[PDB]
Order: sequence, then structure tokens, then C-alpha cells
Amino acid sequence: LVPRGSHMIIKPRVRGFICVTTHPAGCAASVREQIAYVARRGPIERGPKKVLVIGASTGYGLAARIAAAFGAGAATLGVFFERAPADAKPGTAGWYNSAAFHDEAAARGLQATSVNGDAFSDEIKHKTIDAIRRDLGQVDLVVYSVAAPRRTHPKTGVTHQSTLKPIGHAVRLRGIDTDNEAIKETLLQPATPDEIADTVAVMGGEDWRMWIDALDAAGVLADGAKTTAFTYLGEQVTHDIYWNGSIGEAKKDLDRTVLALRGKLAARGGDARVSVLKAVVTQASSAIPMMPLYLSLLFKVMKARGTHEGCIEQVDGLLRDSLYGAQPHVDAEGRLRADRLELDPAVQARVLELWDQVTDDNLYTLTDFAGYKAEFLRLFGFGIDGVDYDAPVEPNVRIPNLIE
Repeated sequence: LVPRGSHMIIKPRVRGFICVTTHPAGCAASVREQIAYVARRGPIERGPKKVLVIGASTGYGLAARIAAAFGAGAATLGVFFERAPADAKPGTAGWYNSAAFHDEAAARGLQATSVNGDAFSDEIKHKTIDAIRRDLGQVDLVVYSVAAPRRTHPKTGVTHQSTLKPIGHAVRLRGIDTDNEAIKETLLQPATPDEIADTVAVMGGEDWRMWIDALDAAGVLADGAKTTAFTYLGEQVTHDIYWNGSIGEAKKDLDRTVLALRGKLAARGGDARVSVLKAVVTQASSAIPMMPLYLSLLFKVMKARGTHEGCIEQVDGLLRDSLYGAQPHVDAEGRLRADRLELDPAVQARVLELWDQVTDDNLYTLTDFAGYKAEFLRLFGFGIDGVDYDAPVEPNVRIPNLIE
């Protein structure tokens, strides 16, 4: 408000597949909209009171932190990995999201602590444990929502890289080049055994298990505690990659991991579940196989049915209907499901029918590619209602008592 040169006019800048700018005011307004959504259905009674969210700064993890805090009234500890604002170079979106979370939480009286560092590392587990002991005593819910392309193993020091490839045979997948805004095909060779192993190391359940084991050993997991890890399964359109490919092997590891975790927690009346959520735009969406095309089509079809929604709607429902509801949506493997609207048969049929019909010429009219691009920019604080993008904004935003 004070006319300061330190305030910046920040416009979206997409280079290749990533947005290199971030709007602090837009991020905060987005956090406020999510808080407002949770307030629509009011309080979440009989919910968790002391919640750890691993991967708490963006997407589903941020939505979980918001629903738990502003919905259930829970104190929260969030772990994330974000860049702080520095020498007039703004931070990452997740930084501003978490700062805004902190501001809103502080105003309401909801206790909030955050840890910024590599959640895969022992040092961060140790610091998070100390913070729980200091602020919470014990946690009654642990949400695991980490989506990292690589993992430096805490024991071996090996850096594992995740790969999105089919298994057994090559596949050829239609998609959108979001940079050139055109249809393309990507030929993907079958994953090697090393690629499969590395993908499991990054995206499977080992780190989640290490978290639970360490929390429990330190005595900071409450009797009756629940833990859930978020994932995506989708349906036929993307199954070669997201269900049967290298990523599928990581998800199978999550399913195996949760059975042991559940056995561990069930003794004291707790539980562990994999929760399956719908497809949404994420920061990595534009670079990964199939997704911009699949999302553009899915958005078109679900908007037409009035069932389109994003992270906060999904997670608020998951918490109310299933994780803390008396009639949870459960599948054959025992996963909690929030993705029913995506799996609607008429929805899947329409996406499938349109899949091979998209061309360079009809990209914008046959799909909701505009909506994909708008939701991509929302991740970085752009295009949010009520924000004046012509007004200068302060990049240097602090997070109180951040642990690093």
C-alpha cells in the first residue's frame, strides 16, 4: 500500500513447461478461497486434533492442511520444501501458500508450525519429531502427500529418479505440447528393472513407513492415530502409465506398505489407508505423459456435468465422507476413494470418444485447454478473483518460527 519501490508488478511468465514467476497476493487469496470452501459445510466434528502433513505447501497436501485446521479445528505441523524470498527474487508458490496458511491460522487461534527441508532426510524427521514434542506432544493424524521426482536415500546416499514408463512393451501416447500448443505423440520404451526399482524408491511407500516408524519410536504417535498417503489411479485412458507401468509398481508398493502400517496402528485402535484422489493440474503436469490432454478433456466433460472440482473439494470430502465418516467410500484393496466423479462411466466414455479426435486446429474448442492453462496459472497465484494484478505486491513475506 505504501508506495514502495520494493513492491513489484508481477505477471505470469511460462517458459517451456514451468511458470517462473509467482504472485504472492494471488497465492494468499487462493488459500483464503480454500478456507472459505471448507467453511461452507461448517465444522468437521469428531475429526483429528493434532495433524502432521508431509508435503503441506501445495496441491492436495495444502488442501489437507487447510481442511484439517479450518475444518476440524486441528493444530497442524506441515513439512515442505520451498524457496524463501531472497534478494528481491520472490519465493516459490508453496512458500506464499504456507505463509498465508500461517497468517489465517494465527488469526483464528489454530496452532501452526512448519518445517522447510527434505522430508526424505533423517535430519528433517528428527527436527519434525522435536517440533511435535515441543508443540503437540503427539499427533493423531499423519498425512503423506509428497510428490518429488527424485529421492536421495537417507541410508545409502543414492539419488533415485522416478520415471513414467510402461512395462513389458513400448507405448505411444497422444498429448499436448503445452509450449507449442499442439498435439504430439510420445513414444515411451518399457522401463528397465533399474528404472522400476528407482521409481518404487521415490514414489513407493518406504519413506512413509520410515516416517511412521520414527514417529512411533520417538513416542509422538498417539494411540488411535490414523495415517493416509495420497495417490492417483485414474481409469482406462491413462492405465498403461499410471497403473501398469513403473509408476504402477510404486503404487503397488504403497498398497503393500499400508497393510503393515495398519497392522502396526490397529493395536491401539488406529488405522492406515491409501486415499485415491482425482486428476488435477499440478506444477509438473505440463511435462508428464498424457496429462495435459487428459485433463483438458476431463475438465471439459465434467464441467458440462457440473461435477468439476479441484484439490480442496476432493480433500474436504475425503475427510468428511471417508477418513472420518461412518460410511466411507472403499475399494477392493481397502483404499479410500474420493475419485468417484472422475470415474463416472458417462464421463470416461466421453473422454475416450474424444481422445483421438483432438487436433492442432480444434485444441481449444474440442477440449478445455483454456481451463487447463488457467488452472496451471492458479498454482502460481495468477488469475485469482479479487486480486488486482496491476497493483504492486511485496515479495518479501516471512513465515514465523519456520524450522529449517
